Amino acid sequence: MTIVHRRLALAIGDPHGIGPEIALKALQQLSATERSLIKVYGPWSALEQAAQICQMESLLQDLIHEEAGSLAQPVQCGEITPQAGLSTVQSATAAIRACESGEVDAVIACPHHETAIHRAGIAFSGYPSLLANVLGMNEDEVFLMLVGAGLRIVHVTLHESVRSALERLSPQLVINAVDAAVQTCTLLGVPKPQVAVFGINPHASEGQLFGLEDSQITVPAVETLRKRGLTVDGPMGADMVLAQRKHDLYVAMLHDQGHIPIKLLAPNGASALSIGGRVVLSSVGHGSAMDIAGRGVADATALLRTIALLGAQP
Amino acid sequence: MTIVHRRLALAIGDPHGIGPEIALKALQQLSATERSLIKVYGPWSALEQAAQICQMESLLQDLIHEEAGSLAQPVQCGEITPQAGLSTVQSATAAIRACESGEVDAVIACPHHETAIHRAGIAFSGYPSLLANVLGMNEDEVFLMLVGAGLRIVHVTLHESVRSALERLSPQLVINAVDAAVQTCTLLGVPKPQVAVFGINPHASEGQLFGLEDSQITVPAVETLRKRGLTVDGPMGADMVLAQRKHDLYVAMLHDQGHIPIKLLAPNGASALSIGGRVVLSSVGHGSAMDIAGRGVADATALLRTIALLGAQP
Ligand SMILES: [Mg+2]
Ligand SMILES: [Mg+2]
Ligand SMILES: [Zn+2]
Ligand SMILES: [Zn+2]
Repeated sequence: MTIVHRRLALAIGDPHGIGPEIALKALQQLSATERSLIKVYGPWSALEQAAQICQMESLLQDLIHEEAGSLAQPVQCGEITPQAGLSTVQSATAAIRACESGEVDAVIACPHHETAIHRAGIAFSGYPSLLANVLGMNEDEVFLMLVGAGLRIVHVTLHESVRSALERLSPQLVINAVDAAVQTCTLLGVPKPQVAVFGINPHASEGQLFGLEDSQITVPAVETLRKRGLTVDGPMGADMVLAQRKHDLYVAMLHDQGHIPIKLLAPNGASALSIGGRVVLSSVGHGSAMDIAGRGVADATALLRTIALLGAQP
Repeated sequence: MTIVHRRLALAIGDPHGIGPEIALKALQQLSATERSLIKVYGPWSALEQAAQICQMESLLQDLIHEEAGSLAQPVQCGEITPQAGLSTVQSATAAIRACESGEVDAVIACPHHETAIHRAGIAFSGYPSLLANVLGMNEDEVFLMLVGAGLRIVHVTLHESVRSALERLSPQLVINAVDAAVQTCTLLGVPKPQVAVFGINPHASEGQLFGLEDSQITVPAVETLRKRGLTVDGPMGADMVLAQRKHDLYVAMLHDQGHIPIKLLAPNGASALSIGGRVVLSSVGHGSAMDIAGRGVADATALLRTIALLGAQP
């Protein structure tokens, strides 16, 4: 019934795509008390346009809003323009900053269009990087947690070569990913999670038979994490421990270790959470759908599912 | 309901464990015609013991058998003894040799006890090594293919550290794994399979953005394999390609890339195939269960499932 139990920022994404419309459709479905917890970031001109189209002008007067990503000309639904790409980033940047300052507790970003952003002369390799940028952090102090089909898997390393990942793996890096993910677990509604840590090597090195990495890295980190009062198993072979399915958080050492389970078990309904400082940012799982922008075809299911996940009750 | 469509060798494993028992229980379940296609390798003294226990002396006279791993003293159920470890290897070695010479078309090995084998002074790091040894092959020509829930995944590297795996990965090594696995696919009943190759790095390096390894190793190997008239896709991100579920054989670069999907989708029903030369050897998916040996309560389902897989029709 009630799916929003905390303050959230909602950036409307590309103002020429379906973002604005699906924002309105989602808010419409919430209670009045729930809407008052969602602050919207984006050009008012685009919410106005979407509202006239969907016939939801009734809803704007009940809407908490902050102008961001203002445009210099009227909205053009369906069109890829540099100005809409700038709007996209400006709005998401405004939402993130509201989270960094503590006005809200998490952020959702409606769909962006990669080309739009690029044609504005702005570098963009996904939400993990953007968040790193806006917060003043190295990209490897922001972690990606995938959530899908009961699995939550945080990744200690992400988009780099296996060798490069192995060379950067330290006890401290593992610890950071876990504390970041555990804090994120509180938000998702699991205050005291059971955590499993993957081995770097097959069979978590099987003592030291298959390498020293786990002795040096995952084993020390698990002991440090227990001393701080965390319920932690491992390191264990990622295959073996994942299969048992008795943990609320798995910790993956390498991209593929976490990405394979999630995409196999949840090809259609997974969330990608970028975590950094206090900020948890999740997309919706779909594109901006330029061809149907303004045409009343896109429903807000995926956004509502993201809101529900980030807005869970303690 | 006929599951055996070719000649097989069945090595009964540790004669003190549940191997002999589960051999008898599985053969019992077959037709008379089917039993005549399964040649049994092991000490007769242990099949005698198991038959009295399971009340299947009726079955022995209709059994194709070759003495191998004879004992010098009576069988002792439940006991870990060096002589039982030697028996184990001798009998599996006898079955493999029947496959190399072409008396049979594949081998199944009932459970071994690793300690027993070790106490006999015999080096043993799993079936891949044994088979390399007996056949006169380098250990890096012998590959493990996991089969479970429709997925067939051969591994280019296996039980070693990630670094060590990356350091030996070459175009030629990938090629060998594929040709070994393709030949094995014929046996399993997929004569001309569609092959997908995993990337070494996330997103198969995304060109060269996440490392050089894929451009040096998987990309050249896929081209060499196509020119020889094989239907091969990739390299692709293991997550992405696995998710499409439109290939008869996946090629994993690293242990975990293949072991995670299999143990997630099939925590019981996974078979492990050691491939070398023309010889395909599969374990049963469980240990020798010394605690229950002689008690007559061991389930032959896993063995029957292995027989069905290796005895497939086409
Ligand atoms: Mg493993
Ligand atoms: Mg490359
Ligand atoms: Zn990725
Ligand atoms: Zn293994």
